[PDB]
Amino acid sequence: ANFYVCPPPTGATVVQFEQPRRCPTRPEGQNYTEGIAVVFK
Amino acid sequence: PLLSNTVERIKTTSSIEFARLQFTYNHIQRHVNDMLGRVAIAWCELQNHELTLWNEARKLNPNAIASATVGRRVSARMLGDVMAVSTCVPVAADNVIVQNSMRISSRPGACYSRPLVSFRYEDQGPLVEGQLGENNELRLTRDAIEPCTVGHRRYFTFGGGYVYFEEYAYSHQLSRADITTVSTFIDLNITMLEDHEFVPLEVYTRHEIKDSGLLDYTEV
Amino acid sequence: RLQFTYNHIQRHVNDMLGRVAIAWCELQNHELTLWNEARKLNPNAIASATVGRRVSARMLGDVMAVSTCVPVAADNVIVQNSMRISSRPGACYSRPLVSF
Amino acid sequence: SHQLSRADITTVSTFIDLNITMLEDHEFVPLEVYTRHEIKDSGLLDYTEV
Amino acid sequence: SHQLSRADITTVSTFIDLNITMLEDHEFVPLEVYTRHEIKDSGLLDYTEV
Repeated sequence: ANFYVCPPPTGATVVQFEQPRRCPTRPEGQNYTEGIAVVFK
Repeated sequence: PLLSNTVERIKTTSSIEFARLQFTYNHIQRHVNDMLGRVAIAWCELQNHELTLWNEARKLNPNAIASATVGRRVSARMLGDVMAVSTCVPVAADNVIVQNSMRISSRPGACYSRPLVSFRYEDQGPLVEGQLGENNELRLTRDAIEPCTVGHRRYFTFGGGYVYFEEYAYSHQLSRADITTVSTFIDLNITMLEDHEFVPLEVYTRHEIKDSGLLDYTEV
Repeated sequence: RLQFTYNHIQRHVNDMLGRVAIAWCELQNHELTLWNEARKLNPNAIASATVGRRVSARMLGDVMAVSTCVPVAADNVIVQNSMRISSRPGACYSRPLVSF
Repeated sequence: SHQLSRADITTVSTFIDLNITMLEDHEFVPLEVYTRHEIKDSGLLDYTEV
Repeated sequence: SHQLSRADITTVSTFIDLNITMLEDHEFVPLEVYTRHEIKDSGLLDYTEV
């Protein structure tokens, strides 16, 4: 609860919003090959 | 491999737990990475999408937007396609006095739409007249004037609470809790995973397996 | 080995989800100001969406007076054909006139 | 008066940051407290060899 | 002039999509390299049966 008093602004300080970023893209995804297998011990 | 129409002796380990652990880890990792990448993509898109609303909010009320974006309480004015900004100074709560009446004693039919205030910069400074503002801010020029209308009840921010004005006359102060609040936040509840402990557990120990034999040559 | 796997996954999830929660918090606290400005333009819509039901409202400074509206059936509303003012040519209505 | 580059003017962030990183790949190597050869050798005497 | 159904007018999306997919239920079966029996039979001679 602290009040504020503010002088009228001037062009001394200029600021702008950021431009949009580029969003990351999904990974390609692993390329899986089907098959039938036998495991020997 | 299948496609849709569209000299040395090898030693094998006795335990296969590593492969099962690898499968579990890979499955969990794939799921969490996919989902969290999707969430990151959605966050980036949402922020890029909300920039559009900000582009207009900077026009509707430059002071609030400058205060929330720059990082400190400042006053700004739009000066083309940019904002001219200025850092402005605090004033103690106890050094502010509100005048009882907002009525203009010299001009009937014109009433101040905001409460008139008297503030001093320091505890021993001179008295300065001015106009109250929004979110506890002080305006030096008294320009907010409107035609006087019957049925005038108003609330205004003051310190940590409100001041309520009846018929262009001082009525009383109110605590913040005195007025019911509607929620402007969407709730999101996350709880962490609890820490767990795995104890040594075996179906059969070495000694039980050794004892399973009917005769032992060594003991005999 | 199970301890290791569980721990590793636990750190990762409990970090990232906490980050998501924090970001949600900041997003809401950052959108509150856009609410604070949009409420001035069409207070009825913001009051209706925030309070929880279709409500009419009007600002009283830094607060807003609130009143719930009365439902009216769809079939009990009839729209007049013309917005023309029969006594003042050159003046027209902007929104359809109705009888309910 | 003149022209200016975009970099010439200070910018404040209008964006909220969410730094989610990925979970790393891991390898589970074969781990054994005792090989079966060690368990067999634990015995004092073996009928076959004797 | 007339009335129109809502679907008759082109609708543009003002929503951001998030496609969260659930983790599917899985089952682990009992799997082992060599059973307790196979290890017992691996010996060349057994004193008890001999």
